[PDB]
Amino acid sequence: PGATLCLGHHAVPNGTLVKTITDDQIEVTNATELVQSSSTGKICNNPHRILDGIDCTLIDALLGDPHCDVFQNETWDLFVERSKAFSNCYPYDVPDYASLRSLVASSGTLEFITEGFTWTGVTQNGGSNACKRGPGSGFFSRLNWLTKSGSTYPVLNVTMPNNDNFDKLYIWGVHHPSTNQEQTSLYVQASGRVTVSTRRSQQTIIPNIGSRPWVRMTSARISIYWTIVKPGDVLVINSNGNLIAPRGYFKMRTGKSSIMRSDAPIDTCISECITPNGSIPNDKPFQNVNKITYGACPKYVKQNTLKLATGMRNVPEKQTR
Amino acid sequence: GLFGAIAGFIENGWEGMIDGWYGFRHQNSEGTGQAADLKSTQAAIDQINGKLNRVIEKTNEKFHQIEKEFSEVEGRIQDLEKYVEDTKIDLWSYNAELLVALENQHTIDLTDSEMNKLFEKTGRQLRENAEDMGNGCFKIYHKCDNACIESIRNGTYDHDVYRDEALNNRFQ
Ligand SMILES: *[C@@H]1O[C@H](CO)[C@@H](O[C@@H]2O[C@H](CO)[C@@H](O[C@@H]3O[C@H](CO)[C@@H](O)[C@H](O)[C@@H]3O)[C@H](O)[C@H]2NC(C)=O)[C@H](O)[C@H]1NC(C)=O
Ligand SMILES: *[C@@H]1O[C@H](CO)[C@@H](O[C@@H]2O[C@H](CO)[C@@H](O[C@@H]3O[C@H](CO)[C@@H](O)[C@H](O)[C@@H]3O)[C@H](O)[C@H]2NC(C)=O)[C@H](O)[C@H]1NC(C)=O
Ligand SMILES: *[C@@H]1O[C@H](CO)[C@@H](O[C@@H]2O[C@H](CO)[C@@H](O)[C@H](O)[C@H]2NC(C)=O)[C@H](O)[C@H]1NC(C)=O
Ligand SMILES: CC(=O)N[C@H]1[C@H]([C@H](O)[C@H](O)CO)O[C@@](O)(C(=O)O)C[C@@H]1O
Ligand SMILES: *[C@@H]1O[C@H](CO)[C@@H](O)[C@H](O)[C@H]1NC(C)=O
Repeated sequence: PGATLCLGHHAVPNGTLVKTITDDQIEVTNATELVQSSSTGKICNNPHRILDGIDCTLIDALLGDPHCDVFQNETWDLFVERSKAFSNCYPYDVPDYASLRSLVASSGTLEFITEGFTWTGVTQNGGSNACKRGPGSGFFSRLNWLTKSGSTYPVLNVTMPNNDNFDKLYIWGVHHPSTNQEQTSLYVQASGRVTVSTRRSQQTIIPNIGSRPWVRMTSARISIYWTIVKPGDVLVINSNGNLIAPRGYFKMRTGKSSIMRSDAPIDTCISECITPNGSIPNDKPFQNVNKITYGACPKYVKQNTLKLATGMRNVPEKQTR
Repeated sequence: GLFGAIAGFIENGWEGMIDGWYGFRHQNSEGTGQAADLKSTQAAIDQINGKLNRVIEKTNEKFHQIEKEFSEVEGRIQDLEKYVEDTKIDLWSYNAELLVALENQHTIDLTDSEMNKLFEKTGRQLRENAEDMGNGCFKIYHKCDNACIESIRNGTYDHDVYRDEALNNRFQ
């Protein structure tokens, strides 16, 4: 009469299915999820500096639409644009809107430094009922609408060197009247012109007279352009009409700043990773929440689940029933 | 798996073993009993923890990127932006799929391997005093009281003590 010694391994009653090289489903004792598929629905306010645009696009904050004046000189890691945002100033377009939005978003700041431009022989600070500021007519805070003085609009010719050690961003524009009567009434000359240049490059814009669709009391338009002036370069502005002049420049930076479209509310919590759906944890290597992300995030994948086996093959006792 | 212990020559697992992943069951004159083997259990867990920590190692931090949703039809530039993002997502989705498949195949094989390691270690310990039945059990050909079984399990079984007793019982 001897003894038996049996070697064996554990099993559990309720195993988990995983994928392998040879099996699309095989049962193991345990596994762990590698795809983050849920969000709180809220953008955590730490540790990134979140700036809620509320009713304002970044570009309207940049130009200084009156209802966006609260954004003056603001900074952000992530600027959040809401679907309820609206414009409420002079109607405008930006050729290459997307690029201007991108470069400002990335710069992370709207710090504006006023400069003493001398506009000899024109009327400054023009405004419109399309852009009310308090009870009276107004305009974009960062732009200076120039019009005739007396019965003349001379050739404007001004210069502003960059003697600083940082790049300057200048936002300027061109006014497109709806009628010839409007053009000559405002600028005397029957056709205007705006030329903005540095040493290396130049932009010249000819205004186009004509009706566009009526927006807030006007068929006319402004087109917005921009020019970056590097240290040691010089800005020159030359115009015989239709100039919407800069009042100064925006200070540019580089760093981690960006912009995101989202309607998720901002809440008191801590999360490195932000999506338009809200913040998500980043303990998992993959996520299926949104391909748009900001911060330290899992990588976006199409699968909604992927299970990493964390245990042996599960083999329960041969079943009597 | 590759070693053929788990779901192989060992018919099934033990739901009763809650204190370990691998271990021993015995029958002797004094009754039956069960004990986890801490060493093999730990070797498997350490390897699995190792791979888990390699997989969840934070590597990706991105800030300003490209736009990925668009409110207007634009044509060429937008086609390219979308194609770039879609290409990225598919390549990453493939990597995720392959990673888990390889990892899981390997986890099944290494756990099967540890079972087999414990089995071969036990057989070598018993020398000529036992025989492999073929189902994960050794028939031991001598009186092995509870103290002797614990000696097998904690690595202190001297085979010379019981060899003559066992050799005689085996060769008929
Ligand atoms: C088998 O694997 C699963 C994972 O699929 C394990 O479930 C997880 O168990 C841990 C406990 O170690 C739970 O962690 C929790 O973390 C929170 C937040 O930091 C903490 O406050 C809790 O105290 C807790 O530790 C986690 O909730 C749970 N996850 C899921 C999805 O169920 C399970 O423990 C493993 N089982 C075995 C037997 O190894
Ligand atoms: C419009 O305004 C600009 C800026 O004030 C005028 O450009 C300037 O033109 C003068 C020539 O009349 C340039 O003078 C030169 O300066 C160098 C020193 O760098 C000197 O060595 C030369 O002998 C010469 O005198 C001046 O550099 C230039 N300024 C810039 C920034 O380029 C332009 O002439 C004005 N035109 C009109 C029609 O008003
Ligand atoms: C996060 O938001 C995205 C984008 O809004 C959601 O995906 C959209 O909504 C449904 C989901 O079934 C789809 O039919 C749309 O095609 C999706 N749009 C895009 C642009 O992908 C997504 O479901 C949300 N995820 C979570 C976890 O909230
Ligand atoms: C600088 C200036 O005098 N602007 C005037 C404008 C412009 O003529 C047009 O907006 C050009 O398209 O017209 C107004 O009726 C307006 O818009 O409220 C009155 C305003 O005083
Ligand atoms: C913006 O910043 C500049 C310099 O830092 C300052 O001169 C200017 O007045 C600021 N404006 C506001 C509205 O804070």
